[PDB]
Amino acid sequence: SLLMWITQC
Amino acid sequence: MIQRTPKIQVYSRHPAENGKSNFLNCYVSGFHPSDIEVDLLKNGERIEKVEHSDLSFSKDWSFYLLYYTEFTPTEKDEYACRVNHVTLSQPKIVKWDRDM
Amino acid sequence: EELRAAAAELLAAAEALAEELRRLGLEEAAAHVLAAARHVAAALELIAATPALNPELKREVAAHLREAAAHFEAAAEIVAAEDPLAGAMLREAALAARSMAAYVLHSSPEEALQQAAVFATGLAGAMLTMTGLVRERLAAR
Amino acid sequence: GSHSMRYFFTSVSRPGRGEPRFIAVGYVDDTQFVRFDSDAASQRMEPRAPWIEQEGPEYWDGETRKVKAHSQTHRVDLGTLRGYYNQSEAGSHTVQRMYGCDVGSDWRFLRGYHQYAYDGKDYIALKEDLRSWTAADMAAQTTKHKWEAAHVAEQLRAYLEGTCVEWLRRYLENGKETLQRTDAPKTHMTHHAVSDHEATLRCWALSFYPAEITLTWQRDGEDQTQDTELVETRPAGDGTFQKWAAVVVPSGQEQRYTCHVQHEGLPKPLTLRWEP
Repeated sequence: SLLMWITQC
Repeated sequence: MIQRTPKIQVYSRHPAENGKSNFLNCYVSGFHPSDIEVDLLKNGERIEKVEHSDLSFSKDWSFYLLYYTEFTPTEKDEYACRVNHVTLSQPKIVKWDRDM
Repeated sequence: EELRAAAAELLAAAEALAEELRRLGLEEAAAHVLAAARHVAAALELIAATPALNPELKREVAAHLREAAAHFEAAAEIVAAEDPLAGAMLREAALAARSMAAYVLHSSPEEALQQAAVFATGLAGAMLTMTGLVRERLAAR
Repeated sequence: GSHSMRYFFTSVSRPGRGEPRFIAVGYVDDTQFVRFDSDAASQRMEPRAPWIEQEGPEYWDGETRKVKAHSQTHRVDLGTLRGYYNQSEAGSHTVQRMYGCDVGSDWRFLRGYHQYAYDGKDYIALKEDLRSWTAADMAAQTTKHKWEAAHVAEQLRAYLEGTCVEWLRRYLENGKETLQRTDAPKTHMTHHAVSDHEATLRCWALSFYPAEITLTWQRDGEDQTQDTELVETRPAGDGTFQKWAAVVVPSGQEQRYTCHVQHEGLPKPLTLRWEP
């Protein structure tokens, strides 16, 4: 799968 | 802004035997800017349909694309691939070779 | 998502996860998943229904998110024996909840308005995937 | 014998023509299994490989939902990075993200990584220790401090340690017929001559699935690399790869030249000698 929650650079 | 020039290659999935259908591949790997106009060519005229692979950058942050189209080689046909890119001043046309 | 409930489908998706999870293993795993879901839903409702915020409210949202993360991690401990990737997804969800709370503190409310939606979106997708995975393990039995 | 899963994300800003476009791809070893494109008929994670289609609709809904979250994140990322770098909105800038995990023959964790770049130069990378962000510029330092304050490194540890590895093991076990293959290269050799005083010899490898191959043309002595025109590995489109390594010898009619093919499919490094 993918990373669930991705932060905003 | 950093930029890189395409490294253009033209070949076939299977070894070139006349009368056997093969896929012409134009594979490019320079691509630091995504924007691009690459067109395959047979006898100086563009093939009607092309199918482009998805943009996948390597660890060098340089993309690579693969345009594969079905064709049938002939004794007198010179397939080619034209590439127009931001870094290229003029479109670069590379000609198919049976033994590249 | 700008309205009062940013994403209320997390509660329904976790209810589906609980019902498809009650058939296998003990029910306290479903209890932990549903409790974490209700804490996340309460936190999303509290941050979403904002006057645009009070630092104490920030602290309360952190408390709900961290408690939901603890529920998720305990569920991960008591589920990882069967379907290990489901337990790994639960651990990732718990760490995502903790990191979301840590963001909530260290972020402007206008900056966190979108990130609450993003966290709810990711957690709902992970819950749906986990539901499918535990469902196929139920089918294989 | 090692395997890997990787995800590549490319968000390209389009000033004036609309919102920036997004391309997401996923690889296991060297086979693509999921794709995305913002300018698509159905904005979903369409499968490519046959072994990924066994997953139910819930998995595809989750993947589409997560990719939409990533797309919103990357649009905001273009905006904020343009804010940091003080660049005019007329120009076009291409955010690029990589992350994935590698496993060995034991299918246990070996190395996870997460890299992020603004324009070619790597912007923020994640070290092998999975703790601290390698940052290059001042804006990279600012975002590094923001992510360390936000405790993002721990979530990526928890992902690339357990979730990525377990998903990869599931992918290999589900699709062992396609991924666990190792095709030996159907090598051969071709000859050509120019001006009848100098001749080009080419060692060809046509079909092999693992992309890592080592073609070494050399003389009777070892390590003759300066005279080799070696082309990078060429995907044939069927999953197999090709490579041709050539030299241009002055003598002609020579049995002194050798080709060595080292690959996982070959139990022993295969030696090709020119056939008159």
